[PDB]
Parts: sequence; structure tokens; C-alpha cells
Amino acid sequence: SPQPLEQIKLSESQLSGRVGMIEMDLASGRTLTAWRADERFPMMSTFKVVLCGAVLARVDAGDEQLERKIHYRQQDLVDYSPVSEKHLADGMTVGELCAAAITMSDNSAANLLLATVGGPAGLTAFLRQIGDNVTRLDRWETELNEALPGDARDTTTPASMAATLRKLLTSQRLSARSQRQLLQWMVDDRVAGPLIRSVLPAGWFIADKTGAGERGARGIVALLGPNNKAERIVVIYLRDTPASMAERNQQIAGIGAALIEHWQR
Ligand SMILES: OC[C@H]1O[C@H](O[C@H]2[C@H](O)[C@@H](O)[C@H](OCCCCCCC3CCCCC3)O[C@@H]2CO)[C@H](O)[C@@H](O)[C@@H]1O
Ligand SMILES: *[B]([O])([O])[C][N]C(=O)[C]([N]C(=O)N1[C]=[C]N([C][C])C(=O)C1=O)C1=[C][C]=C([O])[C]=[C]1
Repeated sequence: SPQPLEQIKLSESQLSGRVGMIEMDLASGRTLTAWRADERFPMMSTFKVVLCGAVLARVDAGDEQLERKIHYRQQDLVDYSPVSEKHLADGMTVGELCAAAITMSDNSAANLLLATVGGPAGLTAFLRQIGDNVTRLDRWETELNEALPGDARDTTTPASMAATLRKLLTSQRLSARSQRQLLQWMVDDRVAGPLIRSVLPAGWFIADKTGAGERGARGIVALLGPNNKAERIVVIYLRDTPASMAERNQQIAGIGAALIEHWQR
């Protein structure tokens, strides 16, 4: 593989779109490498991890329980809700909703959870409260995927998303059990996790959340490292490319391959 930045440049040239990337140590926040890390990209479903961080903060505060069962209606559903559409009769617990949102990218589960944290504005307030002054959620699923050029709605930057994920996972802002729960949901991703894991070299830890939207928008937030350790956060976003989904997946994979082969100490 080429060096990471060289691969990224190739990807931008081939996609005619922007790539945003950061690789950051989970424990300390040391930035290893970065590209357009301060530029805005649509979060798409990667926001679902931050959402469930906010849910866990409410649990820690005694304002929520992962056990609490929410009964909802067919009228509440939006598209791409493979788990929540199966539970109109019996409902889902708050914990099950977060598992569905993170591991199956379930959109209605995410919207139900979003309401519990005060909607997009409430989630944005939570972000400000943990010192993220950049990331913003403005809309619900699925409109938040629109990815209009010039539109700051529903965007983050690679640097802010990585810093925020680090804060949620390790900064002791969340309780120990909450930190462990958030990581486990990412470990359990079913959308891309198993596929990624199958093509990673032996020994590499993976946990992730992916996203996809309009105008080529595609992304992944991941924990990755050799020796079966969640050593680093890797964030890769793509935007404003007319490329096929297959090519977008392959370009992210190629960037990943370069990062893995040229992993610095
Ligand atoms: O010499 C280093 C390694 O080179 C190859 O590994 C390849 C692998 O065969 C390929 O399948 C993967 O694709 C990378 C696909 C990863 C999935 C996307 C990455 C995501 C998730 C993680 C962070 C964000 C991006 O690259 C590595 C590095 O070349 C060899 O197969 C392996 O034996 C060797 O240990
Ligand atoms: B997550 O990445 O936020 C889940 N992604 C989606 O649900 C994607 N959906 C859309 O991008 N999408 C855009 C606009 N609206 C019009 C109101 C939609 O209908 C809509 O669902 C998504 C992306 C790629 C896919 O193959 C499926 C869904």
C-alpha cells in the first residue's frame, strides 16, 4: 500500500471528492496522522454512537435506565429500521434501542433515542457540555443524511469526532460500566464489523460505526489496533463524490490498508 497521505490523495483524485481522516491514540489523544481533520463532513449514522453516549450519561445521572421498555407505534417509523419494525407489539428497552441504532444502524431506534435526549438540539447541547464546540446535529433520521454542499447541518470534523469519541470512551465522564457498554456496542456492529474483521490481518482489534448519505457521503468511526487492543480511534469521511457505493467502500478500505501497513509507534 502507499503511505497513508499518498493513498488519501489518490482517493480524492479518483473520487473527485473530499476525504477527511484522523488517527488518534485512545488513551492520550495523541494525533498520529490527519488529513482535512478540521474540515466539516456529514456525520450520517456515525452520530448514533454520540447519541448513545448522551443516553448513557442520562443513565449515569439517574434520569434513564437501559432496562426501561419503550412502546412505540408504526407511525413513528422511518425507513431502514430492520430491528425496531419487528417490535411494534412488544416494544424495546432503551439498551436494545442503542444496540439496534449502533449495530444495525436502525433509524427509528435512533429517532426514539434522540427524543429522549431533547432532540437534535439536546444532543448538540450535550456535545457542547463535553467541550465539543464544533459537532452539531440539526435534523432527525433520515433527513440528516442529505449532505448538501455549504450546509453545516448535521456535520462534525474528523478531529472533533475523534476527540468526542475519546471523551465518551475513556475520560471518566461516563461511568465505568457506561464506557464499557458504549465500546461493546461498537464491537458488536453487524453492518460492517464482521466484513471488516474478516479482511483485517490477524491480531487487529476492530470496533466501528458506519454511515452513508447522499452525494457520495460515506464514513466510519472505528477503534483499531494490533495485538488485539483498541489502541487508536480512526475516523474516515468521504463527501461530494459521484462514485458508486462499491468504490466508496473500496477507497475507505484502501485508506485503512495504508494506515494499517504503515502503523507508527
Ligand atoms: O503486511 C501487513 C498486512 O498486509 C496485508 O493485510 C491487508 C489485508 O489483506 C487487506 O484486506 C486489508 O484491507 C483493509 C480493509 C480494512 C477495512 C476498512 C478499514 C476501516 C476500519 C478501520 C479504520 C477505518 C477504516 O489491508 C491490509 C493491509 O494491506 C496482508 O494480508 C497481511 O497478511 C499483512 O499482515
Ligand atoms: B445513517 O448513515 O444516517 C443511515 N443512513 C440512511 O438512512 C441513508 N438514507 C438516506 O441517505 N436518505 C436520504 C434522504 N431521505 C429522503 C427523505 C431518505 O429517504 C434517505 O433515507 C441511507 C444511505 C444509503 C443506503 O443504501 C440506505 C440508506
